[PDB]
Amino acid sequence: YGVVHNQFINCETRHSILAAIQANRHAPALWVKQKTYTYQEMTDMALSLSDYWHLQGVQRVAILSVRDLAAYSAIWASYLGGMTYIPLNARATTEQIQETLIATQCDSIMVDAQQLSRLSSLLETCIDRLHIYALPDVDVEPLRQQYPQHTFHTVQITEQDVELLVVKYLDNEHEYAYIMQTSGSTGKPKRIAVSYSNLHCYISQIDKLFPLNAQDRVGQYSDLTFDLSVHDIFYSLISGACLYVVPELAKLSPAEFIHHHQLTVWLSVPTVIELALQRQTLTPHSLPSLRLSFFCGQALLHDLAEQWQQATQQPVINLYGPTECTIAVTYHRFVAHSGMASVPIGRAFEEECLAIINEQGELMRFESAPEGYRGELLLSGKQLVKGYLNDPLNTQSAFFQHEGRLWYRSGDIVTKSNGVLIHLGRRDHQVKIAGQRVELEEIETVVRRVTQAHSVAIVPWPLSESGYASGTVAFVDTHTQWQPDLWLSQCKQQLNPTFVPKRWYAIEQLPRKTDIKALQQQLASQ
Ligand SMILES: Nc1ncnc2c1ncn2[C@@H]1O[C@H](COP(=O)([O-])OC(=O)C[NH3+])[C@@H](O)[C@H]1O
Repeated sequence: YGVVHNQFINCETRHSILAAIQANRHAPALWVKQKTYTYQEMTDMALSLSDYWHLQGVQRVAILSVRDLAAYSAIWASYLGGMTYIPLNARATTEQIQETLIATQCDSIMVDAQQLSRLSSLLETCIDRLHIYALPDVDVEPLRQQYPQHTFHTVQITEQDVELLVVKYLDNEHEYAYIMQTSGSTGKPKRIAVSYSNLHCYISQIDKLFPLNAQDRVGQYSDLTFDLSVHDIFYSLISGACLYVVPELAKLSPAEFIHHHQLTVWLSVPTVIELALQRQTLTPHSLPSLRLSFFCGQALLHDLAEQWQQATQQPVINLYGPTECTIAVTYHRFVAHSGMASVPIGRAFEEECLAIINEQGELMRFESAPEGYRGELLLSGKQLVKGYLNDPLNTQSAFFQHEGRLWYRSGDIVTKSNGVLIHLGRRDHQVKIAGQRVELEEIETVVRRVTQAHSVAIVPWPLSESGYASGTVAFVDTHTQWQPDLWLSQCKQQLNPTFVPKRWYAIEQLPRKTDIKALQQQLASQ
């Protein structure tokens, strides 16, 4: 034998997930609608779907099922199999779903028994052959007979050897893991495709800063169309923890849900705190099981975070980031003794990811920016997506190159204070309405079309004490024929119900660019 001086042999996060599944095969992985499923049972369903899709040559699967076993089965199946999932909004119309399938070139849909009625309306008008997937408990026979122009696949659940998990699998970290959609100013949705490496970077950051163990119980509050749900699902999975799906009819009682199931980990928009306070459920020490509370999506007010922390007596974490940069990109542990009015959004998981550009147009890396520096936050790094899917115009305006790396204009205005970022607002009219992202211009565009009005303003209203808007109202000019029943009827076909204006005003003149605050002040007077 020859004497040898050296040897060299040619995804860590994916490995951790596969290992977690093996290590906790007999443990509960998912609770949904009064049923519990172990890691082994979820693995059997997931790899059965995944194997079948591989043989079918499916890459993208749309998911119509919501808050149901079939949705989580398909999401695990897509992840384990290196495929791309596309969650469909629970209140999307037939037409909106068609637009999504077309834009994402997807002809495969995972359904369940609760969605068969919506599916039927889709199948009725879609001319192209769709491939419909369901678990064996779903009776697809009548629809199969009724729609031979489409194809229905019942996938049998085979038992799967979890010992084989690590070798039975994938080497395109740049393939898309999921595709989200968000509000576009013209009513055409922007689509955001998030890669495996985007997702793996995020999960690895959160797992190392805030590690869970297999005894943890993770809430799944957010809709699957909102990327917070991606956090819930994969955070639980990498930890071998149990994910608890919040039933639709319990989203309005979050504190009771947490206490009822003794949840140890929670993530939602901070509106949830206000709601819990309104229902008189947030008394001190009332939530002892909740050891990690994350909030993302809207400005976290100090007083809100304080009241939630008194209930849990445990850490509260502010998370910030847009869907375009994979869930959250900064974080800040809430400090009760900060004496500030809002909770900072903090600092990035990874250094060299943030820059601020001021009104002069000077780009400044976060590490170099001085105390008090102010301007628009720019994002970069491994969590940033390539741009918007098939939308070069929006990509060009939001994404740009600068000395080697791709930066993204968040639109968020921040200040650097005492070494952390404070979120001050936005330069545009993107807002959250009841916790959901929307462009006020998308609503205005729809209302303009439907009313044919010359002048239109969309105003977030009413506002809570924290400044969170639960709805919108519309102002139209006094020259358009007043037909608010007809207007309402048409808006519901073009906007999610959350965004449809709940109150309509015919007003002689708008206060002035439209002064949204003045309209808010006026509305407060009645
Ligand atoms: N912790 C926080 N504080 C203040 N604003 C936040 C925030 N987290 C998110 N936002 C706002 O939400 C926008 C992104 O909304 P989104 O629906 O794309 O994604 C999320 O909320 C979490 N991925 C950000 O650009 C920012 O305006």
